[PDB]
Amino acid sequence: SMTLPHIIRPVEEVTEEEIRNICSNSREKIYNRSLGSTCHQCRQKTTDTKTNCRNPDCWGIRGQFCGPCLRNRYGEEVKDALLDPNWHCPPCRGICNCSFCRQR
Amino acid sequence: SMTLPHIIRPVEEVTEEEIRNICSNSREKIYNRSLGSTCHQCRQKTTDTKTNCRNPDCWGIRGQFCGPCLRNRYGEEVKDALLDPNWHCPPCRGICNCSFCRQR
DNA sequence: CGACGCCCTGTCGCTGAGAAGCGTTTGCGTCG
DNA sequence: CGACGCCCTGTCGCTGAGAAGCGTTTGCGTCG
Ligand SMILES: [Mg+2]
Ligand SMILES: [Mg+2]
Ligand SMILES: [Zn+2]
Ligand SMILES: [Zn+2]
Ligand SMILES: [Zn+2]
Ligand SMILES: [Zn+2]
Ligand SMILES: [Zn+2]
Ligand SMILES: [Zn+2]
Repeated sequence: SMTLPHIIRPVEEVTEEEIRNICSNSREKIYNRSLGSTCHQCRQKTTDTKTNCRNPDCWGIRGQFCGPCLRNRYGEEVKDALLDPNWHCPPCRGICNCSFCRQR
Repeated sequence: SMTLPHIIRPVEEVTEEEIRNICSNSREKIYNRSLGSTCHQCRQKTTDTKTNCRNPDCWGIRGQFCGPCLRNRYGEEVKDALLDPNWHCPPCRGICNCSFCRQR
């Protein structure tokens, strides 16, 4: 099985530090293969704070989106998503427009 | 100080023997003050397998529910709860309907 | 943010805290 | 609902599964 565990983070567990770590420009990202996380949209594994899909039926990391990708491709802000207890990722909503999802 | 330590139990540590020891009928429970565990709902201390709340902010035994109580009062199966890495107890979800939690 | 002056002389953050289980305890309804 | 007889001898439900991220990767139009 190649699927990573999907751990839902409660909104109360979101801290002001990781809010400040939401990426505001894709060129400022820091890459780390060990401590980083992959945005589903741009497919870059970086250390900036990314979204957490809170649908229990979700799986893997398809719910992780960086700052620039979420706003530019879906008009949503990562800060709002992290504080929405009912937030679902675009793949869970069937609206993902990444190069793979819109191809199929 | 009067509160029993709450230890979050990883899903990978759940054994088939524990799943088999889930109570299917409250009349079949085995009481033991030393080796048993208390269900928050029915407040009986018995040896059957009970749920483990995985909310870090949880405490004590409020997250421990027996098989009959979880399905009859919440429509959930202890086996599913033990294998759910995001499972929170009804008191953590604020939906507990035991005689104490609905009293206030 | 923090000294500054004003009158009504003042207050929040963090940590770790926040029971458990024995006793009197088990659904519904007609009935003696 | 399930045997029962019929001819065309038969099929669905759950479970757990359903990637992730490095490499070749970043919008538009102009114009040399
Ligand atoms: Mg105490
Ligand atoms: Mg503690
Ligand atoms: Zn991205
Ligand atoms: Zn999702
Ligand atoms: Zn996609
Ligand atoms: Zn119980
Ligand atoms: Zn809990
Ligand atoms: Zn309760």
